[PDB]
Amino acid sequence: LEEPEDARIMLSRAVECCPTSVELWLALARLETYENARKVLNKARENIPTDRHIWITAAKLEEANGNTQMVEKIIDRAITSLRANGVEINREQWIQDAEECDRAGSVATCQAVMRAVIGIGIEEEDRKHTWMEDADSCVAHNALECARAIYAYALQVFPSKKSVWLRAAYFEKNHGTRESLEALLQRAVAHCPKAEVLWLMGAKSKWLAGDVPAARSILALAFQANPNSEEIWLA
Amino acid sequence: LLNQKLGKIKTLGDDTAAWIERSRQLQKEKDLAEKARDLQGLTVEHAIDSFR
Repeated sequence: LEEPEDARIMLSRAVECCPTSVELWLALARLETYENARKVLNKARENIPTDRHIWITAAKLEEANGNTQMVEKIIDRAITSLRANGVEINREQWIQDAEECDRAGSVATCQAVMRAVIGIGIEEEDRKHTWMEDADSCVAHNALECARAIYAYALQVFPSKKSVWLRAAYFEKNHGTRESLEALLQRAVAHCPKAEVLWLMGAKSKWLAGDVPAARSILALAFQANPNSEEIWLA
Repeated sequence: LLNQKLGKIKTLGDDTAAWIERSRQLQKEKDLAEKARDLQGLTVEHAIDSFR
């Protein structure tokens, strides 16, 4: 009703008598005062404690009014709540939080939450292939943060299949990132040079970009050492 | 007639922030407060002698 300040004051006066009100706590989190926003989050903690959704609200607040260090600290606190409070991490909640932190806030906390949900909560047997598919689907709904989370979940562990790295490089090309394609090629070549997806894919991306001299330089780089068969020579 | 009856009752069913102060005072106030006879005349459609 026509007044955000009066609304905040009324919500503070009501929440003093309404502890279990997630919507009221979230409204108070938007009080348009960073220090007072942190104070309101601390009061909500002193209110009905952060069990399931107030953790997500605090993560979003850290995404907006804060940096990545405090965001990661809050993510670790939520992971502690993921076992002490007795509430496992849900894939839909992680995807919704990533989308909200990409649309409104910074993508750093979205990526941190995606990493915390792909490492803890969603990990079944040595593969994280389902995690890779979920992160690709989130990349179809969010920014490149989901693709970066997929890369963190896959490339950091021993890459059993370089095709995930090739798909990430193709997505980076769809994002117009050639230096990121080179970095992914370097990571995959030093982790799994057992196919034509590390150096050959980068050489093809350079030869399909539009810079003929840069394509020739990339071909020279990939054919001098030649970490493949004579296919690099044909290219 | 109903309109005559429904006129003498105010239909308020002043400010905003001091109203929230009023609400705070009301919260303080409520916190302090917390601290065989019925069958006479009935007719029977039967002869009295008919009852053994």
